[PDB]
Amino acid sequence: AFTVTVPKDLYVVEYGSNMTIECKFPVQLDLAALIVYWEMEDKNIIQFVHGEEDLKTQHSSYRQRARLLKDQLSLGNAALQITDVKLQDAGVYRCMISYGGADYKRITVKVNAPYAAALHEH
Amino acid sequence: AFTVTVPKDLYVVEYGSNMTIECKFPVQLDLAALIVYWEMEDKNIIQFVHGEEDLKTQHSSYRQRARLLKDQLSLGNAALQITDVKLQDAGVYRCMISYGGADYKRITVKVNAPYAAALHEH
Repeated sequence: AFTVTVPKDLYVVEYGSNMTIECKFPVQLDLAALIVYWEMEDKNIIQFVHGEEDLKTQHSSYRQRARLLKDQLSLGNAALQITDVKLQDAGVYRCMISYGGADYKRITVKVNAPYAAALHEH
Repeated sequence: AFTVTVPKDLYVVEYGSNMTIECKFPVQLDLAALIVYWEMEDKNIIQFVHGEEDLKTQHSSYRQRARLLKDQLSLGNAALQITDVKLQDAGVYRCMISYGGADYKRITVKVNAPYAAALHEH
């Protein structure tokens, strides 16, 4: 059965940093058979369908900050890079991968920030 | 955990008939959070992403014959209707559903046909 794995399911990062969170899936890669869908608490981050990124329902809090590392896909690695991490990025992410089957995993992200930074986003 | 279920995982149909095969997923439905991806033995049938059907990598053997019944989605039912069933439609279908998680199921389809009909497609 198709299984998605997460070697690391807890990330603790500082606000303003860049972070790359990863889900592994078994793989030469056939982009025509692949869907990668990253989401966090009902906010869509990445929809990648047959080699094309669809931003149509990406949540505005992630606009211009979220990237799927496409070169990693050929390694069986769905790697989501978030730049300039916000307080609002803390939470549980789900990677939903379809590739001859479908599975998902949950990744917890914590963001540390001083009071003034958390107040910026309050 | 998000689970996709198949009440019926074996369909036996006659060539030239219409058949509707179904996968259930737990659900008001948020089309913005949903992906339905139907495939059969490396042939893409349906990709339905945030309420829009993407035919870009649909396999040519299913062109004009495959429909996702959208009204069933609000019931937690991914229903794939194949019209004018061909011999080539026999095989194992996978429904890969992403909706706050992701899961899949396998459905076996057998197609009965007389010799002349199988010869048409040989």
